[PDB]
Amino acid sequence: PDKKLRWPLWHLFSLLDRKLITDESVLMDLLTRILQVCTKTLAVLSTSSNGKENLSKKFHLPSFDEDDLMKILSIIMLDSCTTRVFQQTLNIIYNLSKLQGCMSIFTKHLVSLAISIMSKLKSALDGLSREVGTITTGMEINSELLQKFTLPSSDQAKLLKILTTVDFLYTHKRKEEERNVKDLQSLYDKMNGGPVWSSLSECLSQFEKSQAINTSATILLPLIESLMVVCRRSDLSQNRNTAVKYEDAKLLDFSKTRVENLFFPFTDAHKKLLNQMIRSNPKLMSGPFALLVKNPKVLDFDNKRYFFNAKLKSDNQERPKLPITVRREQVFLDSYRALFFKTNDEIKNSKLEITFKGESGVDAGGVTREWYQVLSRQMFNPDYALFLPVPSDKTTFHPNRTSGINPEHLSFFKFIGMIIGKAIRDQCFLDCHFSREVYKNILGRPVSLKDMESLDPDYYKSLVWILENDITDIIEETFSVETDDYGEHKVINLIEGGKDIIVTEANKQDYVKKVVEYKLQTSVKEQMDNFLVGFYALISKDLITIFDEQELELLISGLPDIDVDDWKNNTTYVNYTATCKEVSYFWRAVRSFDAEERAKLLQFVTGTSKVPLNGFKELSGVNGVCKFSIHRDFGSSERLPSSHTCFNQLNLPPYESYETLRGSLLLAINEGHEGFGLA
Repeated sequence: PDKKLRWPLWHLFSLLDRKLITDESVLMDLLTRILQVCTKTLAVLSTSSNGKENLSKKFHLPSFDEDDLMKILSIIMLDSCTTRVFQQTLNIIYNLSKLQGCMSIFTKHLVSLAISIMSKLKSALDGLSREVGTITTGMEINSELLQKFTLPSSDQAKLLKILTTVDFLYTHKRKEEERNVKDLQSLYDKMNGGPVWSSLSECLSQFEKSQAINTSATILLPLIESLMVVCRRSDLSQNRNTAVKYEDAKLLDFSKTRVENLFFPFTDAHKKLLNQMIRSNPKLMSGPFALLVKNPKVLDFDNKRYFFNAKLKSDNQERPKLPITVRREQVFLDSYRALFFKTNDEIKNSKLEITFKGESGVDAGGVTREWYQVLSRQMFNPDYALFLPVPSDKTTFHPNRTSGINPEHLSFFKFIGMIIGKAIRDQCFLDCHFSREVYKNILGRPVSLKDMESLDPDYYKSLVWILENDITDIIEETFSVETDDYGEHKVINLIEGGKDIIVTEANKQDYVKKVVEYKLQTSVKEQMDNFLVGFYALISKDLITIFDEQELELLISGLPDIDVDDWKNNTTYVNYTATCKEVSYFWRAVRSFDAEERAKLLQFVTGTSKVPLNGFKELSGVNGVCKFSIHRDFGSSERLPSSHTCFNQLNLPPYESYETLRGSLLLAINEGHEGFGLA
């Protein structure tokens, strides 16, 4: 019969495979529009007719063969689909899927297409990535090689559409939890893949080592989208955990690496090029690269601040007012009582209508710029015990467990809690410092262990011997941490049986981490949380996670500056000649090193900012004066260096030459958490 006369529908399908047609949008668009209706009901009808099925015997609901299914999606790889044809071909395929006996055919055809297509790429990609950095700077590239990447009738767009539709089939509607992400991995795995991904790394790192008039590293934009589509749902979370050692070599073997260990190992060897694409087209964070947000480590500081700015709240309508008449001698309390509840939600929408006592409008408006600075200077208010100047050093302020004495400290925290956000709400650089532990209370992170050594040797010395050498249950040291409560020093049971349970070789980490947590978390932290409550109220926790505990300081205090000569001369060497000749090349590269690169380094050995003045010979820490002295320590000679801001101990395991020490120091400064922190 051929079904041509026994079913009207097949007539239309017979159109699809006619060269005379399918070279136009309207014809394809209109035919797809028509098919959108029958298939919509066709899927509904049979699926909706279980017991009262008296309609299939009337219309003869067709049966779908091999060529009944392949024909619908044979055009998704055609040279005519626009961004209207696809948006309906996808819906056609989805609606048709619900009919029995199709999903297997769909998947088999899709993987066949994938294997068919991902073989011309490598035959061509090798051609391109072998050209970059092979002629000169100032020359051009034979368009024919680029002619295969530029036209919308390329191959990449197909390699993106195919994966898009696979996801949509296994994504659209249904339940994400009900999904079966596991098998999704296999389908791409069944695809040959591999070489294409691995052969791409030799093209996305071939622009950082050359220059060209064409340059334009955006040509390989399509793929990179797909390479993120593959990882879009795999885990992209908790797989980043690595570090341990500094590799100091690329290699980039990407044969298979399954499809869940392809995300984080990739995107690291290529960080310079990736970063220098957002700063040229900042709109590339709401689409193609939208996923990178879940990899904070891979985004430098500058792009992060901008991406934070535009998204922040650019939807308001000016600020009505803020009639506050502080006399400039009370400030803090006058505002704590005058701002009462100035539309907390829209409290941001209030300009500072403040004059010192009788002054006028000069040097433009917003002269309160200094008002905040003096506020910060007056925020500490040494008379009040709301904080402590970090007994370890006056340069910073401390949670000050004795902050509960102040009768009305509660409302005060919210004021400064939201006021600090106001400076963040604007572009200000008020000076403030609270040391790493205080910052970590904001960003979701547990307390650190090594901080005790430098933050407060007192209790670390109580455990300095313990955790090594003498940690053999020789001492008892019943569990639970010493408790100060302005009275009876009753050691409060950390665990349910802290007093009864001893800190044996088994109860090591729990007791140690909770004792450390008690100092930094069981303190006025609850009262200081009031400072966070307003800050959290003003800005959501998710809105700040893009940064880390280390860079929140730089957000608060303007990017600090630093010279070279003072740090070059005001130095000290212990069993060392200031270097092995390796720090020397880094000593020169410090000028090459970015201010952020330099600035972060100071935080590693001090963690306070606030350039000490006097030429770095003024190193007032715990002893009032210090001089950071490099130490050899006869460590592993390849392990990452270390230091202690208590006295700027500093360290340098003997390295060899360029690359090794350079990147080791780079990682150390970028290490932040999991190094001198939690670890």
